[PDB]
Amino acid sequence: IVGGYTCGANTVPYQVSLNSGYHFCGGSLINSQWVVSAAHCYKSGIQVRLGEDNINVVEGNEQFISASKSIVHPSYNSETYNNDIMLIKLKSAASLNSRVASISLPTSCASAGTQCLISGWGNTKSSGTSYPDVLKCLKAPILSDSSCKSASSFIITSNMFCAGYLEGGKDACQGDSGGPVVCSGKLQGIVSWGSGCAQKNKPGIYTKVCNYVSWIKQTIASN
Ligand SMILES: N=C(N)c1ccc(C[C@@H]2CCCC[C@@H](Cc3ccc(C(=N)N)cc3)C2=O)cc1
Ligand SMILES: [Ca+2]
Repeated sequence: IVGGYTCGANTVPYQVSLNSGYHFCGGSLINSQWVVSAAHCYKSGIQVRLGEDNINVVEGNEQFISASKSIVHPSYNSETYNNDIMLIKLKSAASLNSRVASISLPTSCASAGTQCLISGWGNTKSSGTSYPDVLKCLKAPILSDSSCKSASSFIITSNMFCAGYLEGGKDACQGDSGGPVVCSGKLQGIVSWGSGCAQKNKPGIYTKVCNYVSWIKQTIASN
């Protein structure tokens, strides 16, 4: 997260860190047994880390639980990032508490201008590299598709939205991948892609979760 702020320990209790010996992606807890992340975060050997703030220090509220199954969206395309979404089932149910909590799925989509909270342990620099150890947060509005497309020349689909600031300085970044965009209490986005971070006319691109709620619900019910 570039140009954000330190969230405060466990103030985003649905945020998880996916760990394969090191943090490599974010994710969102959606019930005690399931996490939602980006399909581009797919790999084997995922341990889900819940209740984290400092990912390098055991602070006392963590739960580490291995993934039993990962399900990449049936139509994920790794070239275009269309349908950039994946479910991860936990080997054992998380113990839900004030620091480990699920986030509600949308009942409808969010509209341009709605403010959202984006969070993660990704790079905090627009130039070069610095990785934080504590969770970072950013408030950012959804942008209209038309303004996003004209400003950036990005090719996006109806399954993506843009959020952030066209002037630059505030954005998600590498390492935030797979993490939450929460708007008005609902998980509307997943950190998906972009160009650089916090660059002018290059806003963040997010998977449009409202389009996938039916798939999420049916997949969880059947697995
Ligand atoms: N055409 C595409 N769909 C496309 C373009 C570039 C990339 C690679 C890169 C690098 C590889 C890791 C995935 C992803 C990480 C990322 C996340 C957020 C932001 C941001 N909000 N500024 C930037 C980058 C990315 O966009 C992937 C997909
Ligand atoms: Ca920790």
